[PDB]
Amino acid sequence: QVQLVQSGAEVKKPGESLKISCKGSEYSFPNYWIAWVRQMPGKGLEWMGMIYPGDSDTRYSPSFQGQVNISADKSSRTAFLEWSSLKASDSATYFCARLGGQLWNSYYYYYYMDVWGKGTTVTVSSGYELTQPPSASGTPGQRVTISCSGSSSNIGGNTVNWYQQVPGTAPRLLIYKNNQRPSGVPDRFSGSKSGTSASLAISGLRSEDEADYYCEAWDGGLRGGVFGGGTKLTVLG
Repeated sequence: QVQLVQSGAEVKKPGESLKISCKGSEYSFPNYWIAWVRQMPGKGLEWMGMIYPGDSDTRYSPSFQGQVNISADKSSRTAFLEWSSLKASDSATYFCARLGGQLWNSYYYYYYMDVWGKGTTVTVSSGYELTQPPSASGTPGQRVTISCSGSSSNIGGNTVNWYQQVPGTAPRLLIYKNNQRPSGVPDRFSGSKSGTSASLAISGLRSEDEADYYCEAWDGGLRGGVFGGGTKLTVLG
């Protein structure tokens, strides 16, 4: 099975350099974009940038460009994220993720992150987002909708994806291209988009649905993905 293998946890002091890695296995490594995503402790997902390993084409979020370096070694099927000088504020979990669209297949290309690495935690110490409600809750069976509000440059002109993240684990693609479900995602999950807003509906909650949910869309002005702040879903009981 396809996987992205990330390097182990790091504990560093402010000022030190660090390079972390993400090795792609069981697919054609040169032919898919790989994204890096930051999650500060207790916070949401942030798009850092992405690289196309075939030619090392790198596209950064303006929030991260000049602060980190993304690179790739085709021969070892590995992508990297590197800092020359860490700050305490760099403490976070870093995920790599494959963009699952097939660029060569002749169909219009949509951005979505289909396979995620397990994350690498980095602890450094010396001793714009889409709008989502921060929480949702219901008893088992409760119909719950989670909203995502954006603007013309993202949701208005681009497709929306949804990711589910159970604490301590990697996000999982739930809905892509507004309303399409990957195999394995149950039919109680559905997505819709209208104007500059999008919605994830859970027709009736199950206990295993307790998780954080993130919407995401490409922003044409920023030339990268933008995540919503996340909705923590509690199932009451």
